[PDB]
Amino acid sequence: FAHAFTVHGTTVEVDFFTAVDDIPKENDHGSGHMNAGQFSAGTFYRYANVNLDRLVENTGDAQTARTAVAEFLRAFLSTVPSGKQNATAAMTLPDLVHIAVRFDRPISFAPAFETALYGSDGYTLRACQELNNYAERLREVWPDDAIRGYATVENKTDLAALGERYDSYPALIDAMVAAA
Amino acid sequence: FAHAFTVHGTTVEVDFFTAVDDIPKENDHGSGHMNAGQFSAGTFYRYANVNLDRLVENTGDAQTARTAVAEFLRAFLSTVPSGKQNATAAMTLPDLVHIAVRFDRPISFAPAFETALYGSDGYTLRACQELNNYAERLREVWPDDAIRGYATVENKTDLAALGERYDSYPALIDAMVAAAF
Amino acid sequence: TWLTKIVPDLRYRQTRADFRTAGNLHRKLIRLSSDLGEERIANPRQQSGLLFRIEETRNELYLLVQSHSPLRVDRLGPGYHGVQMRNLDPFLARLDKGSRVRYRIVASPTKRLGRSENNTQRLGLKRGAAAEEWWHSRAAANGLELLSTYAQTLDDVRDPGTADRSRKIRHPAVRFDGEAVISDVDAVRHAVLNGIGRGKSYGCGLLSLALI
RNA sequence: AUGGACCGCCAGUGAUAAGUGGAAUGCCAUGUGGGCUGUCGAGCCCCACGCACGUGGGG
Repeated sequence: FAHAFTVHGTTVEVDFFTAVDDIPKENDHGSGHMNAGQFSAGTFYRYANVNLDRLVENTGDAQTARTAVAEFLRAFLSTVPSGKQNATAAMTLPDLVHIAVRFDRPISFAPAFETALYGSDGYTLRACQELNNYAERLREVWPDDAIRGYATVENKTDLAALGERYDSYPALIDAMVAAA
Repeated sequence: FAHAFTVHGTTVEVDFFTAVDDIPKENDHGSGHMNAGQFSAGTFYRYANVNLDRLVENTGDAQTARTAVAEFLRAFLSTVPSGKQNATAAMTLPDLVHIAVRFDRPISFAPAFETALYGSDGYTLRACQELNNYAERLREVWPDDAIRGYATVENKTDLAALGERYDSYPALIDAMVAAAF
Repeated sequence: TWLTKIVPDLRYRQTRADFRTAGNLHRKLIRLSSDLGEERIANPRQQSGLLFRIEETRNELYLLVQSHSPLRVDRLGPGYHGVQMRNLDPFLARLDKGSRVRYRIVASPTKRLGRSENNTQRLGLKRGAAAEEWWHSRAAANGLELLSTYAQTLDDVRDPGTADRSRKIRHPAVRFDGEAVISDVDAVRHAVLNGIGRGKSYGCGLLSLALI
C-alpha cells in the first residue's frame, strides 16, 4: 500500500476558528475559545499492489483469495478515512481508476507526477492525460504481456494506453480479478 | 458538514469606508474614521451528509430521528449566517437543491468544481448543468440503487441525472425524508 | 480598392527589423505588393498606391491596409494571410448623397513659409483655430466633416541606411473622427481612393466610412 | 639523492519484518470620501504650379 501525495504543490491553509459561548457575562462579544486549525485541499494520486502469489499462500485456497482481492479493490476505491470528516465532508470517489494485471513485477506511476503541475486551470484533465502519456511511453519502453483496463469519471479525453475503458468501477474490478 | 467554496475564482475587493462626524469644527473636515473592510461576492456550493443509522442510535427512537433530520435539512437550506449581514443584507435562497439517499456511502460533488469556471457570463446555469453532467457520469461509474430528487429556481434546463424534479423545497425535503424512513 | 487588417512583428528578439524605424515600416508595406503601377500628372493627388492606418503601437504595431493590390503574407506575420481580407466597393448602395456615413480621417495641417537661412520650408502650424479652415478648405464640396484639431506632439522618421530613403525629421498628424455627410459621391469616392494629403507612405490620407 | 631509495590492509555482506492522531468549535458587534473645475507657428529633403501670399506630389 502506497502513500497518497498530491500531483501539485500545495501549501497549508490556516483556518482561524472560534467557539462562541452562550450565557453572556458582560454582554461582551467575548467568545469561549479561539484557535487556528490547518487544512488543505488538492488532487491526490493513490496506488497499491496485490501480490497474488503470497496471498494465495496465506489464504491457502484460490476461491477465498479471489473474494479477498475483489473486496480489497472495491474497498480501496470506495473508502476514505475518518480523520476530521465531521467538520469537513471530504467523502469522494476517485476520478480515475486503472487496474493492471502484470505477471512479472508491479509498477508505480509516481515518477510521472514528479514535476509538479502549475495551475490556475483545472487539475483533473491535466493529471489524467499526463498519466496516460506516461503510461504509454512507459509501456513502449518496458514491453510486457499484461492486461489493462480503466474507468474514468470524465468523457472528455480518450485514454488509450490505460487499456480498454470498462463501463464502471465494479465492472472493471470484476473483469480484472477474473483475468487474474 | 462541509465548507462552502465558490465554483469560480474570486479575488477580494477592498471597500474603502469612512465614518463622518455629524458636528463640524472650523479648520478641518476630517471624518470620524477611515478604513477599508474587505468584501467579496460569488456563487457558493454547499454540501452535507446525514448518517441516519448513527443518528437513530443517538436519538434512540426512529420518529424523533426522522423529525430531527427533516428539520435539519430545512434549516440547512433556509438559514444564512448573521456575519456582517446587518450592513450588507445577503439573505438568499439556494438556486439548486439536490437530496440523494444513499445506502452504501455518502458522496460529494466537489470534484465537479475543481476546474475553476471562467466568466463574463452567468454562473448559475453553468454550475447547474455542469453539476448535472458530473452527477450523470458519476452515476454511471458508481452504479447504485439510490433515491434522487431535486428542486431548482430556474426552469430553463431540465436536469435529468438529478432525479425527479419536485415542485418546491419543503415538498422535496418531505418526500426524501419519507423515502429515507 | 479593398480592405485588410494586418499586424507586423519584429523580425528577431533584438528589434533588428522592422519596427525600429519608419522607413523600414513602409518598406514592409511596399514589399507585400510586388507589381506596382504609377501614373502621374502635374500635381494631382497620387493614386499608385497603398493606404494604411496605425491604430496602436504597443504590440509591435496594429495596422489596417486598404489598397488595390492584393496584400500577401510574409515572414514574421499573422498566422494566416490576414489578419483579415475582403473587397469593398464605394459603389455599394451608391453611398447615397445626403445620407450620413461615419468616418475616420488622419491629417497633417500645414502652411508653407519662407524661413531665414533657407531654402523655404513647410510648417505644421497654420489662439482660435486655423486647421478647421485648412481641412475644410481642402475638403471640397464632397462629404463635409467635423474638425477635431489637437495640440500635441510628435512623430519621427529616420533612415535604416538604404539609399534614396528619407532621413530623420518630425511631423504632426491630427486624428479627426466623426460622421461624414455626403454632398458629392464621386468626389468623396475618388478622394478616398487617392488619399488625402502628401506623404501617403507615412500613414496620412486613409479615410474609412461607416453606416448610421 | 634525506633512518632514506622500492612500497596497495585487503579480497564478503537486506537492517529487517507492524502500526488512524483522534474526537469540539459565529470572529464578531459600528460607519458619506467628501466639498472645486470650457480642452480651446522652426518640420529634413526633392520636384511640379504659382498672383513671390502660397498650393499640391513622392520620400
